[PDB]
Amino acid sequence: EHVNVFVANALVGAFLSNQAFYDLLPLLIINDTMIGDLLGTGASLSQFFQSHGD
Amino acid sequence: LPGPDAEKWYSIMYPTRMGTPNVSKICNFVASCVRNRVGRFDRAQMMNGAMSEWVDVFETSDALTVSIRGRWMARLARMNINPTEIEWALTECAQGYVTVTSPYAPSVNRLMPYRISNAERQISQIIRIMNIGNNATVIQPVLQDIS
Amino acid sequence: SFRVALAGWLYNGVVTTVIDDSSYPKDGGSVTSLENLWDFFILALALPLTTDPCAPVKAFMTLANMMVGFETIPMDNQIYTQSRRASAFSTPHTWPRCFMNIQLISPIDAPILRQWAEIIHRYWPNPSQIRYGAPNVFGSANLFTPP
Amino acid sequence: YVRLDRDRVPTMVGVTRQSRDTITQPALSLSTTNTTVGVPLALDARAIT
Amino acid sequence: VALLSGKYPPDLVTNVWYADAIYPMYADTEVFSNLQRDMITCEAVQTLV
Amino acid sequence: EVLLLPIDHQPANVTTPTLDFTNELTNWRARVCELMKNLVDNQRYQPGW
Amino acid sequence: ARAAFLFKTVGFGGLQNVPINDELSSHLLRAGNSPWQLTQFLDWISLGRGLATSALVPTAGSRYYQMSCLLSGTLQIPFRPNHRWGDIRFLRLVWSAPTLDGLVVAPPQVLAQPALQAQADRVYDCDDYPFLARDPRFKHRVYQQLSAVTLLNLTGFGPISYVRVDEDMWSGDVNQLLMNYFGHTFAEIAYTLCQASANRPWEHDGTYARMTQIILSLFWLSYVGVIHQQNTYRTFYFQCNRRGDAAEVWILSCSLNHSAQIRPGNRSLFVMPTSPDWNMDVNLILSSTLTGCLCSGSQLPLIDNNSVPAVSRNIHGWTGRAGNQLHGFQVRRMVTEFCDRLRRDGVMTQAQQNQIEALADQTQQFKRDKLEAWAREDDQYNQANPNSTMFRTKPFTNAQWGRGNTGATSAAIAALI
Amino acid sequence: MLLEPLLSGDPRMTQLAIQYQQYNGRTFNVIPEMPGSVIADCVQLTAEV
Repeated sequence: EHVNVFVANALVGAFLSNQAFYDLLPLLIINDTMIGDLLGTGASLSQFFQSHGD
Repeated sequence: LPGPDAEKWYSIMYPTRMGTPNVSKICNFVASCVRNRVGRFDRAQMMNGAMSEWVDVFETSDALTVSIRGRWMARLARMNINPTEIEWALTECAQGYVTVTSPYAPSVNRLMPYRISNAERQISQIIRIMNIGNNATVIQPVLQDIS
Repeated sequence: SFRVALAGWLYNGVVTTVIDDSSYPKDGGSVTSLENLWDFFILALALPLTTDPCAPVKAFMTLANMMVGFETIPMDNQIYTQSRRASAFSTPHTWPRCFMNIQLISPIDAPILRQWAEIIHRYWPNPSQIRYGAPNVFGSANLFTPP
Repeated sequence: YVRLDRDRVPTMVGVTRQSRDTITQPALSLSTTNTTVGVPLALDARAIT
Repeated sequence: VALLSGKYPPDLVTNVWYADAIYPMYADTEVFSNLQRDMITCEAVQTLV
Repeated sequence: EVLLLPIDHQPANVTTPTLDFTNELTNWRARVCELMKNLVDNQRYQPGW
Repeated sequence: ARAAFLFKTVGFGGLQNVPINDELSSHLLRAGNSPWQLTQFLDWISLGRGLATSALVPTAGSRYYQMSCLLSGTLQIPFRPNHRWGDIRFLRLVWSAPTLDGLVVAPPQVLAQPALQAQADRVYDCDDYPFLARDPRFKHRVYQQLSAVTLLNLTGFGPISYVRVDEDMWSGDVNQLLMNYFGHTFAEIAYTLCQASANRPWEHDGTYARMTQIILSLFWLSYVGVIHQQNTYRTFYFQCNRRGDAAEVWILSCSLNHSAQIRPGNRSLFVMPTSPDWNMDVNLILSSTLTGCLCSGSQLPLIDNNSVPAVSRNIHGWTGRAGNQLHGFQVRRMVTEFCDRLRRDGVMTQAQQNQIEALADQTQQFKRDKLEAWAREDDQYNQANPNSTMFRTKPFTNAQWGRGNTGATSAAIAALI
Repeated sequence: MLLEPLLSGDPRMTQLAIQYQQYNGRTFNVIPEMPGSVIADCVQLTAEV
């Protein structure tokens, strides 16, 4: 299966700094678009990524 | 026309209405005018049982001041915005926390002049800044307010 | 309210019944407040009896509102948010895209709302008709429907 | 009454006085100035439930 | 002292709190009025020159 | 539409806050303290207290 | 989604310089000092609620032209290969700043030296000038106008307009917004759209961008008589109580009586009046102006080189090798096409038609006598003042007055449905 | 009542009809087939005389 690099990176990156990381797993595998997938979500920190519409 | 003592106007208003029994300098003029250009000329009736949105009509007046008022209305007509535009605008500013509403149906034409060009806003924002620069006691109360 | 609600079914062409804005959750509500959850209940359970053609959409959005900060649905408009009060979706042009196409709601990003959506589509009442009167002797003043 | 069939939702009811073979001043019936299809009547969710 | 002793209400819920706090502020159309002023301020200037 | 800020703004993703130290200014407090603490445990300053 | 920003300056009517002089410019800049006259134009024109006229500007179509010349001139300064902006004048005028925010009288030391020798029919690319390429917004706001200009300068005829029909455009937000315009005139609407456009330039398939496109179709589809109170487009249609009159006034209105069934798909074409009497038809003009605002963010279909003059062919963003053709028409004749059509649907009587046609005749008669007369006045001036030659109105020829394709395009439009 | 409602604006009419529209723009027009009228005819008969 294809993994979402963005998420992968934040995962490791959150875990290595003791930040909540479990809510990221369900996004580890890409659904349809590596970007589109995250554009919605209200998960994890805005420290890793936030959305501005498109 | 409104107001009492109005019967007078109906004769200064429409010259083509007078009778022409004389050979008087006046009658001669009147007599030579086209009959059909008097009174209401055309209108925009949108709601059955409401006022006409506007009407064009023949009657005494002067081309000059008519033109002046014409461009005046023209300028305001450009500043007009409608409920929906306002709904959107306000909604956008509040970032979602507040929600307002506009109706969806045939209106009766409303003149609400408020939209101006960015240019116009900058120009006044400069004037604004101008008369304050260096004088603290002018800007402080502004901050306290926001405070 | 109960009885009138029924009487309304008869003159659905000149009068449209709806739930008083006051019956919705104060300030939008939140799935974290016990009181609000009850508001939701009471609401959802009663909407179906109103002639308001937008009941469904409102029944949906209400929960979507309370869900802010827990689940998220996608908005088609860059203006309206997921917090647009429910009682505001009064006309058809406001039905959100993700409401007509459930497929757009992520079971990951908004698991509950997704069900609420399916439940509405799959279980909201289905209209029907019944014969009435004696059309051969009394005739019938029906206009948009068969006699 | 149409449930979720959006396109078919009614939104306006009007009356006409002139015949189909004429072009007159459009004078929409007041009936059409309602946001809804008809005059809004508000009911109490509590009671009904 | 501010940076050292900030505190949020017990059961705070941003999405609600703000919905109440801001509403009244957005019932003050003073904003729109101001636009009309700016509009003139500029007419005045050019009229001068 | 741009509004500049002399601080880093990271929008919150929740509506039910909880104490959080993962802030720009929280570290600042931390560092400042850690510095002081070091000034005190400084081998050539600590003997005077 | 437009990516190439080019425009075309106007050409000399067989003159040795751009058809505009100091006396005329001073008149344009009378109350405003900027060359981007959209706003200032919309004021003079006065909601096209009566024939507008002046001493130096006899018709709306005149001011539209003149406005074009002024830009065609001044703009050749900053668009020189070196891109210098305030080192030379153009008839005593020089730019206020690199950001082309206005023109002012030249400093003495600049008045002393010679002026710029402008050329005709030039095509430029905005992105070649730094200050335009670096501030996109600025570009888009201004392009809106350069386009309206180009749309007037492509051919020796009137202002081009873009008519499109596509049920897919009708979305939620669109429907919501449109309904507000019920009762306003074509002008009254255009006026606002223009302003709203200048403040926040439209997107490719934006809410405004679409509605404005829809309005245009609604206007035209009605101007020709394909739609009316008894055969509407989703209940909408423009109404005109005095078709034919010198100053027409169209009103957007509603009707539930019937809503013509529309064919799915996307269809569009270009129209343009060919008869000189356009210089006196506010709607026909504003219509272009709007399709003008459209161009800032959207890339319209290309125009077939064979429909335009040599000089204006293969213009990267406008004219192409295998594009759509321009459909021209005589104003007067269309009036009949309008009537004939309605009468065939059975909504207008023969008597009514006669009554209209009659007026429509009297109108043309007037508009022509005047245009020709002012035209003469111009030459009379040019012979006496060879150093300040000009034209108060875009040049036209006796031929322009004929029918030609009027009927052909009358049906072309009717085919959009 | 009787005709009152028709006298609220340009009663110079031809024929009554009522309709409603759907969100998708389609509309339904109902135009009742008016039959004869003794009163109407009689007026005309006597008028002919």
